[PDB]
Amino acid sequence: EIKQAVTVRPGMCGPGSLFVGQLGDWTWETVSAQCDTDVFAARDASGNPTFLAFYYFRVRGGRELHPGSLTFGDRLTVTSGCYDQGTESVLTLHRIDRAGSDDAQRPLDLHEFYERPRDGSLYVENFNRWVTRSAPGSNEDLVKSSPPGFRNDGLPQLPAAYSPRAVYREARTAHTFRALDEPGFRLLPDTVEVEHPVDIVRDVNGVGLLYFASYFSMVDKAALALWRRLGRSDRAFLRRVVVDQQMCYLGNADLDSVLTLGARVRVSTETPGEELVDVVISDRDSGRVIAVSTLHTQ
Amino acid sequence: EIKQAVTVRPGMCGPGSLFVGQLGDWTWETVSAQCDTDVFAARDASGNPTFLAFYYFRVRGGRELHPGSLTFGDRLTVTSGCYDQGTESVLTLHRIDRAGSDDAQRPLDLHEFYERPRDGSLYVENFNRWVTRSAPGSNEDLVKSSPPGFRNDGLPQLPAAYSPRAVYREARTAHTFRALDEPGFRLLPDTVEVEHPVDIVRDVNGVGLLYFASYFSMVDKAALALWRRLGRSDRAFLRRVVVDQQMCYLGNADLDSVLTLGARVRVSTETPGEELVDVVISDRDSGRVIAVSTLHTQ
Ligand SMILES: [Cl-]
Ligand SMILES: [Cl-]
Repeated sequence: EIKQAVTVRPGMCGPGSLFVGQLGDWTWETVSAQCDTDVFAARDASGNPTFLAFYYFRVRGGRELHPGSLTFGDRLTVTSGCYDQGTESVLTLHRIDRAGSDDAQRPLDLHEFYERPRDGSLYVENFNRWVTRSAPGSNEDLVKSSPPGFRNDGLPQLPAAYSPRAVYREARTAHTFRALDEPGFRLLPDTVEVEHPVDIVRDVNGVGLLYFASYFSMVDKAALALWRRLGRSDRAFLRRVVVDQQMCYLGNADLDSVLTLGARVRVSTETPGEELVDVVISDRDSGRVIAVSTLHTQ
Repeated sequence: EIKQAVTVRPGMCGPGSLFVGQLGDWTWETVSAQCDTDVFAARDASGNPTFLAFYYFRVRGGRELHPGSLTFGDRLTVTSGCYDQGTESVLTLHRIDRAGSDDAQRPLDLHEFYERPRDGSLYVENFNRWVTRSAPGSNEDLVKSSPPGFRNDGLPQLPAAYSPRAVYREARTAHTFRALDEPGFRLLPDTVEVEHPVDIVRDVNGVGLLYFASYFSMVDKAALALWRRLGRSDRAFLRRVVVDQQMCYLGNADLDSVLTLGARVRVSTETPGEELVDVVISDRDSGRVIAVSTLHTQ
């Protein structure tokens, strides 16, 4: 496992997608270190660039520590490592604690991540799958790969129960990561449906796909539209606390697409100001759901 | 001076502002290392957070190497160091070469940066000034500072001719970094003027100011509007080569501002497809020009 001391920089915090962007770069580094392949320059046998695409992404914090807690110069301890998911994919976990936290030097513990998460630590799960394009300049119909050098044989095992697959399968079906039958919540009747042309000035990565962190900005763009429709103020929006968020990346899209962003919310009937917001990103033209996200806020 | 081996990551390339975002984080690190102060957590004697704000920013490359050249997994060598600009500000330079480039291990050379820049290296100049807010939650009327611990006494001297001040003074007056009387260019008659409400989902940093790299996205948003008005295609826009770009940050803005982005272009009468594009960002409500940028493209 990889432990690092991190002081929070402008390029990894704030109300945008910079933190999630840093998290994914750490993911690519941690896999490179544990899987004997340079993930950044990865190509298949043929010479085709192969990308370790984000597929399932979770960030879980709490009141004591969440992404909105991080400010310039915060001292953090980050512990990272991969878990075996076979030859075509890999799960990467990252734990973040405030430096000099009680027990901050803890090693990665699957039981802690999946069943006993502590208020005051941030837990990150990135389930990634190697992909290539099926055709130059197309971002649709990407094809599963495994770069020749990729080695999952050194990695620790994950037990069947902690499988990200069961998690994301259920989310693609239900369009939420939190079952509608969860007790202690009531749906609100206002929803929103926003058109979003791909933003080529902002949304595009260095290999001409939609950048994984842009999905989090698109999701927040929908949350904002629904926030506003509820009457609420730009100001209180920036005060929103996100204690948990899950994202499934079902597809990418060509750079001329017009996407649709739909959002709904359930309000706690147990705690005031606790809310579960569901966002679905569709590419209506290809009949594809390309993303689903649930956000647990306060 | 600080030399690093860098492999290009998703979080520092592409047609957005991720490269400039990485450049500024390197700036804050390099000053922290050469000036005996933790720039990330900097505060004045009073306890007030003090920010090493970007004020003048230049990225100069060329055909052989420019920001659009960088792709995932590119091996680079980066050399960084600061130069004395007194007690309230500091100039940071970064040179970027392809790793195993001829002479890539070169030390920083002011003569090379300012008068003999080589095709095949990227030269970055960041002139930064320490500032604090004048009032909580206000992004206007920021006030000059120097964190108690800041030390410029170890740093190398810059000769009067290489002064970023003369450069940026002239740009605030002329609204371009390339004098209108430059021979070998003809102005085009199409210009554009776009309204841009501050984007709170994207544009905001972890201390609630407009993030310095967002200015580059706002500038590109104006370049795009003018690009399109010239008839041109989203596709050719992504093929634009930027061989040089300068930015002056005259102010910040409150998070409810509606900004105006104006753009014009001069076409080479010496080379086809060589163009100089000028963008001015105004906050009409406060009567303030907050940014000016010139881009030399191909
Ligand atoms: Cl990406
Ligand atoms: Cl900033």
